[PDB]
Amino acid sequence: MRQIAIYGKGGIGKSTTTQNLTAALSTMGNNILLVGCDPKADSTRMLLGGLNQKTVLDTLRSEGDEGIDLDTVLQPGFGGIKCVESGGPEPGVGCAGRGIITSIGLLENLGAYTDDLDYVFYDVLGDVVCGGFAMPIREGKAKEIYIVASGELMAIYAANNICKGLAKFAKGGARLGGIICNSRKVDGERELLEAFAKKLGSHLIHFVPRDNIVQRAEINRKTVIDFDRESDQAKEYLTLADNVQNNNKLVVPTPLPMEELEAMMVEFGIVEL
Amino acid sequence: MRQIAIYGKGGIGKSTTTQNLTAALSTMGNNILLVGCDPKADSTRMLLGGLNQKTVLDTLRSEGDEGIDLDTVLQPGFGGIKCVESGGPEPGVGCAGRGIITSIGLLENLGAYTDDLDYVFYDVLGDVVCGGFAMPIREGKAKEIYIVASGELMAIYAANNICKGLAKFAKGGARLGGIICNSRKVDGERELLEAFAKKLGSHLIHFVPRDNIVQRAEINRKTVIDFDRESDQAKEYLTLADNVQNNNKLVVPTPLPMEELEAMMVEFGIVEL
Ligand code: SF4
Repeated sequence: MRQIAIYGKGGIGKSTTTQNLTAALSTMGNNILLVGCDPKADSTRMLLGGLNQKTVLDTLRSEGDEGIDLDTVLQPGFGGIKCVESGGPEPGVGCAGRGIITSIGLLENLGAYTDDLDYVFYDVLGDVVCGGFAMPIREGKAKEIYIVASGELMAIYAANNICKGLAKFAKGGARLGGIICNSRKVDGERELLEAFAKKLGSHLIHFVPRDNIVQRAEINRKTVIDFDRESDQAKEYLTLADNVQNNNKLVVPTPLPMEELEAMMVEFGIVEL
Repeated sequence: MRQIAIYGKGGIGKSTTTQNLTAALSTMGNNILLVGCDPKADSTRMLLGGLNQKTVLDTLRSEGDEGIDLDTVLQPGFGGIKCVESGGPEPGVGCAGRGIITSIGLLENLGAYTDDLDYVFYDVLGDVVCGGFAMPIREGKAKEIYIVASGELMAIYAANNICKGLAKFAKGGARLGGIICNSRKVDGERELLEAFAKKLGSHLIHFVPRDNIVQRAEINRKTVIDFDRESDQAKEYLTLADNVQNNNKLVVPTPLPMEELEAMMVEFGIVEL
């Protein structure tokens, strides 16, 4: 079973890409488990069709004593992807590290990690690279990490910080699988992300273009692969999925020093002096 | 002395709004302290003109046998605004809340909360409402909270969760000052957010329009007020500033039940069934 996590700054379509990537991968005869570990993102709604599936932690906190049933917290979606949302911390009190480990622990007990699974995906928040949101990596639940980024200053800064945390758990086998660029239609965006990925010791595994059909598919509460299998953007995600599935270039990332990261921002006009 | 924090989902220009708001407030004869508590936001770069000012935590780890000079971590920028960055956690290991605790404490010890300050602003991450990022509220250091949101479901979801933390610590004195809308140029955005704010018991403090002057200012390392004092968008931030400064409606918010928040999305066409 492949054990993948997607990290990245919020607000640039990381959850859209994860759901479209998993949808595309399911059409290749893959059994996929998707666990949302991002308390600001609906990581499964394009695959399930609703809004905000009942989360593991909300179920656990809810009134009553009866034991959780797997069917409560794991719902089948497009392509047969099993969909789970861990849920957020108790507002102002809890910690997402304990919440994420709590959800995974309970999923393990209920048998969600079935022997016929080809992939498990974690969609993890990447806006803070704290010990809590790194627990999927630290505990070896996710060994193969992909970072969604865009040609924006703090999106690349976030990715670099994720790489620092990722590098800290290299001994356990965690690797960077590659950078995924969510096109913000910035000039030279692909060139910049290719250069960033190269300095990390990795590669831009795919460039995901802006296409209005993604907003149309989401308005219809679906992934692009589901909304229009033969569309161009659907072929993009299929390329992305093919590249992930057959990716054999996994590395311990080498995060950029601050002066090199800032220099690259000047070089590609992201900031003008 | 006003003690204000700005929370919100990331990726919708919250920190743009924070830096432009404080800039606009400095033109009104105000002495302001600005503390970045958001590890994916360069919360001071548009007031200082550089990139990633040296953080309190980086200064502490590099500390020598001597102490620490306030000028190392606190730097004056546009309008005379004192600018500080806490710094994120050690990637993958640390808790971001302890970094925020430590930086505020260090600012206290070195006397940065001077008698002539009119405002201190905390630019706080709001993508996870954990115990760590609640610390400016819990610790009594931030008493007047504004939330940046847009007409997107998870942006309003995120604000609703922030309000749950805020209400939980009402006896400590923290209050919701209002919602600020960063317009994503979607239909009925202002109407939806005005309804959201009313259901919380608050109000929409200002509707901030999408405007390419903003991207122009920031690529040139500036706020809009600085980049073009006579700009239209500058006048918008000045109105926001006047609204915040004169705001006398601070409430304990009443967060919306899940079904009521989803209903609001359907009512305003944000979600189509
Ligand atoms: S470790 Fe991370 S998620 Fe947990 S409380 Fe600290 S900042 Fe929040």
